[PDB]
Amino acid sequence: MRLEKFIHLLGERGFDGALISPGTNLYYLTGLRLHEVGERLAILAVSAEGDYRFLAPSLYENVVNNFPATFWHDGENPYAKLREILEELGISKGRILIEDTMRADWLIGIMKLGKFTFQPLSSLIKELRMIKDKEEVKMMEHASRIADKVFEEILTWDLIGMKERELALKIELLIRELSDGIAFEPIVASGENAANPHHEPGERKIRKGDIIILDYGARWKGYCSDITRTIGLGELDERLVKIYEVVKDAQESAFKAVREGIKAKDVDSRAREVISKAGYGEYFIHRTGHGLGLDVHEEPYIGPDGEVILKNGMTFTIEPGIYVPGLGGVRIEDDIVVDEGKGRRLTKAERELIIL
Amino acid sequence: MRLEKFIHLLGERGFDGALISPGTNLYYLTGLRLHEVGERLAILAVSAEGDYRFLAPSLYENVVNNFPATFWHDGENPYAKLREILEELGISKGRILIEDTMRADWLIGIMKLGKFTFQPLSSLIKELRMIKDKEEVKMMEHASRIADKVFEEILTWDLIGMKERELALKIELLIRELSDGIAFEPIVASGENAANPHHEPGERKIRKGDIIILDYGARWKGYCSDITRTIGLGELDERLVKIYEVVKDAQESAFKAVREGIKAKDVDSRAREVISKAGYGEYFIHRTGHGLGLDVHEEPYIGPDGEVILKNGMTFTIEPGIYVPGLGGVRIEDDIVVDEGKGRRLTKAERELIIL
Repeated sequence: MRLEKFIHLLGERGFDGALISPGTNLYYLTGLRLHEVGERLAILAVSAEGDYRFLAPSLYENVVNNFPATFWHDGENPYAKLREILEELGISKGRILIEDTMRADWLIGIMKLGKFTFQPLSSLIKELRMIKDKEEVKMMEHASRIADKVFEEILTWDLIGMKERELALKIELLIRELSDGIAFEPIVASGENAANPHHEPGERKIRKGDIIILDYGARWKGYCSDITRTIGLGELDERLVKIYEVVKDAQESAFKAVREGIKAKDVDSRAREVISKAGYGEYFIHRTGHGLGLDVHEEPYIGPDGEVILKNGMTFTIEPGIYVPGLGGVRIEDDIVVDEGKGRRLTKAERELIIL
Repeated sequence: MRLEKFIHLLGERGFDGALISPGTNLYYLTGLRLHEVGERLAILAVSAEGDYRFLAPSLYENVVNNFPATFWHDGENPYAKLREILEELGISKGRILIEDTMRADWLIGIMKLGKFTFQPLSSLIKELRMIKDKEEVKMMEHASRIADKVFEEILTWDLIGMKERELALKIELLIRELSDGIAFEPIVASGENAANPHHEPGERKIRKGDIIILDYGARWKGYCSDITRTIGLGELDERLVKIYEVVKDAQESAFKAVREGIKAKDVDSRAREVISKAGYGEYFIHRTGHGLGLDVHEEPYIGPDGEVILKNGMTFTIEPGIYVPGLGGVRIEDDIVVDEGKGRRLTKAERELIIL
């Protein structure tokens, strides 16, 4: 039903076709999932007229089930074969949509197969992936349930003396034990390191009195969870303890604002005000949240520039934070779904400051 | 020196400039490594004239040391900044090289900034990366020894009853403990699964009278190693015991042929023949080897179609294998460098058939 919707949306937006290499959009539209395609051309070609065919390497003729395909064996010109296909479907010319993540060398080769005008696939497919159906929501619910479990386990561990890199690996292994896999490399940021929102876990040793930001995600049947919790070891610097209650206030505030009909930027400003009034405006260096589903980052974005009007079925994160260089930082992140016109938390983990 | 050679080569070959997104190629040329850039435009623009600039998101400001860079902040159009950059470097039109792995949406956005003709960066960059300098070789030698240690280590585990997936997991962790990370996901193919070269370690438990293909690699300062050993647990089927002897001699013959001045395909043919003469020809379904370095697969390709004339500094694998359905499989792989006009094994792990 999705592929058919997408096709309808294509015509209505004036496009003549789309070329979709392996990834989440391909999966979304067909359920197809190839393992490590690499440099071998694999492309789902779709006509606005309703016709479609998937060109893939002979190696994958078992994973493609009975999906309308054409294979090419090592030695053939995949690109020439694709051209044949584009000819049948009648799209060897026109305004074509291209999967955002496709390798540039594939697009370059494809550029020689006809007169085309390109556009990123997401400019249009977001309209579909942004509104989660009932099953997708159930899936994101389970992934959030796992993200919660992992937090509970981490709290029974002995962190003192562990290096960030080591803690992150334990988390990753735990997530690979509980689910399909990590939605992204876990992030552990302690002490002063928690001041950089995009910090990469390293050799810093966690000690008594260290604040710790933990950000990780699990995948469940393709859907992702993304949760962040900030914990303290022993007694935290009083300046960070204060900061924490504010961030907590900012997040709960942005959450209560979640209503069908309100603009995304308004959910952002709601957290942003709480943090400005407390005086830490200059330390909240990123958006309040972003959407999630099959990818960690997708529409809609919850920042000062978010123009999307929230509607039921949308799923995104609410994770404001405060970062102070040389001191540390705090972030609390929840995964949210718009349900019955209201904001509902998919993740339930403890939001109060936890002093291990 | 590298960037400068690259600039020289650029001009000699006809190109006006190059646009290089994050990855091995960017690292090779500038030592720059950007963690999980994702959707954020990050590009090194280079003109054939000698000028060059790196556009990156502000987040990486400290990770870019003193490299000539322009930073953009979430909320601006990085494509607009790139325009200015191309304008000043004189490359807002012309023939440009594009990082093969660059996101298609980036290339599409770049297409709006001018009238270009593209070509994949690899077609030219391979000339430089194909000849490893002394340090690079030291790096690889380090990754190779680590691959050897891991093999010695594996021979001490109790493999009976262990799932393929569980062993690969143990190998992965040992590799991550001992180096900078895995070169790729470890492969463990037991029993009849050893028949599929592309086998993905599964839930099959390793029992006695089982042959096991162990393929994994490590990374040291960006450089890779790729080794493969096949062992037997308890006594194996005599047929396999002999197929093993074939592979051993084959791998040895291809190795002995390695010399400066001969064509890649001839090394392949040397091993390929040893196998045919034994009658196992239709069971050797892939190239004898491939070059390695910052990537697991690179020039030159040691197969039927390899036209590269071998020289000093080239590093590649010699990994011939026999795969018989319903029976099993065997492959012995070493990493080789052309040193002093002769081949020199970087990987030294025992090659005799080991039974546990």
